[PDB]
Amino acid sequence: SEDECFRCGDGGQLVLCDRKFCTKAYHLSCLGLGKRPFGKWECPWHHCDVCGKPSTSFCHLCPNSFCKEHQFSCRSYCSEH
Ligand code: NA
Ligand SMILES: [Zn+2]
Ligand SMILES: [Zn+2]
Ligand SMILES: [Zn+2]
Ligand SMILES: [Zn+2]
Repeated sequence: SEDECFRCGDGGQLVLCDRKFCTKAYHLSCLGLGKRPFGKWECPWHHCDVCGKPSTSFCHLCPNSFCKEHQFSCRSYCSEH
């Protein structure tokens, strides 16, 4: 479990991803949630930043990722870095 939000980089009160082997953690506000998830929750690294479909290409520095239809510099990283 990472100790800093994968979206914003800072620490504090973080929620953890339930996908198998995902160590990524997030603030609620950085995800657009007001309360902790109420069942199995998968974090945004796993789904396309455009359409929400399962992602195939992944930023290693933040949860931006894209599916085949919508997919970066070089580990690969997106614009924010
Ligand atoms: Na994503
Ligand atoms: Zn955050
Ligand atoms: Zn995850
Ligand atoms: Zn997509
Ligand atoms: Zn990124």
